[PDB]
Amino acid sequence: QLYENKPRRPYIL
Repeated sequence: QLYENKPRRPYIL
């Protein structure tokens, strides 16, 4: 399975 992974980094902590 080909999927585009991108991490969600939180800005307030």
